[PDB]
Amino acid sequence: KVFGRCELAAAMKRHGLDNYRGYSLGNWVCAAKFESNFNTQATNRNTDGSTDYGILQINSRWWCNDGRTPGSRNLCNIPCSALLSSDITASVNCAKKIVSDGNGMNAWVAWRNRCKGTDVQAWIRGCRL
Repeated sequence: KVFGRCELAAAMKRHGLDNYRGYSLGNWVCAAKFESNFNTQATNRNTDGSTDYGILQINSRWWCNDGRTPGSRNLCNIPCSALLSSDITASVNCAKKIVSDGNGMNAWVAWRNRCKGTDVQAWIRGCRL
């Protein structure tokens, strides 16, 4: 499923991401825009053999099992395919673990490079939240 901007913001707010670990909703919408273009089915293979999955491009090296990333961990205790669902619950629950692990949203390269330090509230303006 390809989310609309405000549709995703409302879904993320419902799932508790607004101000989660101090990150306002616009941060999460911005990260999703640039990681996956709001597409829950996005996958991208990395140069380390891991793959990034879903709307927040969560990586199989650490966070989910895809059966083809040898020596990897599965810290969210989910198959990576669960991260491609139209239901974003699994992605959000896993993202909450990632953002809590010490480095905040710097875990998402696109957030660091394209959202951090910008007017991220723009990503939720005009939405009825």
